[PDB]
Amino acid sequence: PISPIETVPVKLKPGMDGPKVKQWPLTEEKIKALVEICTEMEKEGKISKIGPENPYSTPVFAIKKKDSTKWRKLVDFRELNKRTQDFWEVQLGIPHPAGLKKKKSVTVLDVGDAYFSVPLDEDFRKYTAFTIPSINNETPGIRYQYNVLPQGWKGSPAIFQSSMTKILEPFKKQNPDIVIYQYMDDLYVGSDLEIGQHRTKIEELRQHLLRWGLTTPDKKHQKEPPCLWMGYELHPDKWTVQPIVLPEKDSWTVNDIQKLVGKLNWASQIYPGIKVRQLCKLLRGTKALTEVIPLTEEAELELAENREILKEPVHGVYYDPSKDLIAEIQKQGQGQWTYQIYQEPFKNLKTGKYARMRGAHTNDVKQLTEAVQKITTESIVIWGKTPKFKLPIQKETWETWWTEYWQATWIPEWEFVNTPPLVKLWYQLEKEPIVGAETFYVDGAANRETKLGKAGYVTNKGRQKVVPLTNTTNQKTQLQAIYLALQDSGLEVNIVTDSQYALGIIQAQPDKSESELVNQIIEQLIKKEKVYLAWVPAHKGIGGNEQVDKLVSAGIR
Amino acid sequence: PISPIETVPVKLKPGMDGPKVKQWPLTEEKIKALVEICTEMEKEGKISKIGPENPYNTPVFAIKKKDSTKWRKLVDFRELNKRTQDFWEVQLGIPHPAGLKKKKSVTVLDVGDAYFSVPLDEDFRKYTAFTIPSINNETPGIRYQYNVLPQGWKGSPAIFQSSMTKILEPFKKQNPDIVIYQYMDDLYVGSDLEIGQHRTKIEELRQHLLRWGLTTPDYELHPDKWTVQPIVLPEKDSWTVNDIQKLVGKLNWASQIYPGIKVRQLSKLLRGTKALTEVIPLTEEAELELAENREILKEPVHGVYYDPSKDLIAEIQKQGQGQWTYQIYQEPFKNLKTGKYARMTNDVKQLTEAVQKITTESIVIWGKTPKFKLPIQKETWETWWTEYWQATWIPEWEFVNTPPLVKLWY
Ligand SMILES: Cc1ccnc(SC(F)(F)c2nc3ccccc3o2)n1
Ligand SMILES: [Ca+2]
Repeated sequence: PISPIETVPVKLKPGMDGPKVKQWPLTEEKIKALVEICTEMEKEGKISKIGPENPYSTPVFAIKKKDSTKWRKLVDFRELNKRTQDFWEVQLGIPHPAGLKKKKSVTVLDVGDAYFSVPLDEDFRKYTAFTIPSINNETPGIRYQYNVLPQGWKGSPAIFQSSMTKILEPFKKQNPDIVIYQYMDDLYVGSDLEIGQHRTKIEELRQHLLRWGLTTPDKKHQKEPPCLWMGYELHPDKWTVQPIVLPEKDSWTVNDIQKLVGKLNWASQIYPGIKVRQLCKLLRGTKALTEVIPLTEEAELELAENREILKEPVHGVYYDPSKDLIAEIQKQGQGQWTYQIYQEPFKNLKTGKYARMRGAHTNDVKQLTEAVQKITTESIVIWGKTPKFKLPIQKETWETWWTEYWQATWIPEWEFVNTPPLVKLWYQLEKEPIVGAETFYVDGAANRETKLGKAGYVTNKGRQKVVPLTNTTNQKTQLQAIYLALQDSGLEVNIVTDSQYALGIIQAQPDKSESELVNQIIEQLIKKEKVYLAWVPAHKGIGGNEQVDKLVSAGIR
Repeated sequence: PISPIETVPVKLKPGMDGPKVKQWPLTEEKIKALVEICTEMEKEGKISKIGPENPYNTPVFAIKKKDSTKWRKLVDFRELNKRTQDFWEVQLGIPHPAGLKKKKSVTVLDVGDAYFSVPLDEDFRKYTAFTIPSINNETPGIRYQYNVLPQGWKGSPAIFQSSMTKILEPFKKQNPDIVIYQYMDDLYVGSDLEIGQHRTKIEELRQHLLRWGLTTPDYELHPDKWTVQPIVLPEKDSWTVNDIQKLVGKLNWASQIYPGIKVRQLSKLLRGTKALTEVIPLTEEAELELAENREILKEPVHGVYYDPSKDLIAEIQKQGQGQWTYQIYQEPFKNLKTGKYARMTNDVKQLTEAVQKITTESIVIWGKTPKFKLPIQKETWETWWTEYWQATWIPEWEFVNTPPLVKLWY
């Protein structure tokens, strides 16, 4: 049928005319198919024959597509699409099953020939004009235009959706407690009615749907007990991911490894513990798609640790809006994190992992916070409120850092939970200069042409040293001078640098880095009992800083 | 005596398309408040439901009026503004009185509800589109456009200017020394009257408005109490090598900005290669330098002027223990104004309050809002900022995950 629904006004892009693409010639077979199909279509109101009064044409063709040995009719709308106004949305978000509230019953209804069931504008139909061609383009083609939404036209998903929403409103208003999710061609209908009365209510819906043009060619409410949707398996009362056979090979191509990671990444939203860093490590420096990568020892451990977790199935529960959400986070691996969200203890609505990147250098307190933050956004989207957090960090560990740290932050209400490892500060820089500690005027200098660097220091105790360096920037010779001070210093030490840059990095109390000079420094910093870091400005001829420059830039520049 | 008025033609900037901004995820209670607000707005003919043939979007937020008293709907027209506002504030701008900052008292009145009277140009309405999202993307989401002038939007006061002139004229005639400035949904009212009596004049002004569509409007700023005197140079600061070194760095930097910073008597005193904790073999001619230097830091940066054709930008540093420092400049460190905000908890609560307070100063001062550099994670600000926002505008913001030793100087 065709919906009695009011049509959506559509217009071409500003100052642009409809498409006038010349129809290429088709094989007899394909023509015959086209004529047959169009006839059926013309009969059902979908299509309409038209004069040569209409300019405009958009090529048609036909083939065996989706094994269609009954023949399918295609329209290349490229040209019309470039010429049709953008529409809203297209669609741009989908629900996460962990947000669904538990139902007694849900059924799928597939809409018949959805697009073909919705009227096209009319002031616009003219542009959708197409031409079934003559045997050897000798004679005029049969010219039609669309009266309904065509298959590959820019606006068919948006208008259908729009049309379906309107259509559904009166039924939703008369049935305020029934849940309908529209996804493309399908409707999922969820209720808390008893098996028999739910079936009644579907039939009513089907009836409302027929009144509006839309057949649900599924009589007796078709479906099948477990809904499969967007990589999930959904039941009225629980949910999961669907397959996840991890193959059994000695040889993994890069390709295999990608697929595998994607799969594990998918699983990890309901399987707590899933871990993939060693598998991702195998992927560094992409070495061709078809190529085998020997699994490291560290990877084989993970792959098995993973098969372990996927041994038996797990299901998420659904959301009771009356209870709080709780988010638990656990440190697991290096920059890696895992989390569970749940309402009654250990019935996960869902699960996840976080493995950040938010800088060259960072620390656990930061990264736990960014994870907390990602979960907070995820919660608002999924459940429309924020979870109460449980965290492997002492209240004082967090307050110390964040009250000290220069950036601002805020997290939802939370508690400490003892799920080792805990987040701590491996070292605290000192706030004041240390009485009776050797003060180390460290300085660097690189030539930027030759790259020849001198990194050294001078001390208040008279001690000095300059060691030569080679493939360095002015910047590394700062970090090398500072590190050089940390090696040759006792347990307590003051360090004066003139590097804005180097001071920047260390002041943020990192515990990890994508620089090697830096992981080194952090090692030193942990071993020390007291480190004070102070900043003076370059070549201003300062006491202490002057002298290191006399013998750093001599061999420097 | 009951039908609509006649509409000003409105063009988007030369070959520019409307806003297609993603709506941010919102809390259930806020969604609720939002459909409830919009249901009225629709019944009152202010907004209409739109179809899919409108590809435009502009985010919407709900905020509390004071705290749990009511919800207000807030529309983020920053993008729509940008695409309307190289060409307005020109064809139909509103000049800014210099005298406003010199008044003893400026009171901010929200005259936003007035705009809902004037109809919006038919061919411009599509650009005002916004979406009420659903939780978990379970539902497509309620879409609307505007029929009357919208409050978030810089074209509104521009169109409405004429009515505001007529509305306001009698009042101004009767008090020619009151300074009234319109910026978006608010009027800024400035006068050198004593505080009560100022307020009486505000009330009187409120009645002139009330006759024309303003449902009992609206504060208090005292601009001539807005102080500069920042960059501080310690007092028992003439003891250690570390003190002096820090002090020298503070001055070294200040001499970027401020013409006259001496510093040399000070570079001595250090002379050697001393331990950080040694007290000093000098404190004489240098103390005079320190004196002089300090006194130039009390006063305005001599070299620097406001250029009306340039974005004001504002930096904020977290000083900790509830203190925040901030700078307004058009090019880094040519500071137009520097300041403080303190609450003596949260961090983002205070920050949003800081931003708001700064924006208002900037408005009363220059008739623009600054582009803010915010010392926070983007994600965190996005999540939380509407929780404390109370104003009707939104300034532009960057996030600055760095801060140099800039925090120290300030
Ligand atoms: C399967 C299930 C369990 C609990 N409540 C529901 S409600 C729903 F059917 F509308 C619905 N079906 C959906 C399919 C995909 C995404 C969201 C859905 O909501 N559904
Ligand atoms: Ca240096």
